[PDB]
Amino acid sequence: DCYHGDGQSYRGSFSTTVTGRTCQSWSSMTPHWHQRTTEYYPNGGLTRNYCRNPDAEIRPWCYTMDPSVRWEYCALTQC
Ligand SMILES: O=C(O)c1ccc2c(c1)CCNC2
Ligand SMILES: [Cl-]
Ligand SMILES: [Cl-]
Repeated sequence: DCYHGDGQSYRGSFSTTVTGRTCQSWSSMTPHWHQRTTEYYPNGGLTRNYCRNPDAEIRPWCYTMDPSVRWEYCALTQC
């Protein structure tokens, strides 16, 4: 799947970064503590560890399960 524009409306299930890393679940503060949660982004579709763009980034992204890599853009292409 691909995203349109900045991907703020992307609701797919892709969960892999541009370096092949697995996205961290949005509801998790582990390994990375953060504030991109449904509490603060109720319209963001912050579901499981799905690639999302809740904060008007240029493209969908996620926190990563690698403790040494906080966040990355997802390996999704623009439509
Ligand atoms: O972890 C953070 O403080 C943080 C800050 C800014 C941005 C992200 C994460 C994700 C991408 N959008 C900008
Ligand atoms: Cl989209
Ligand atoms: Cl920001």
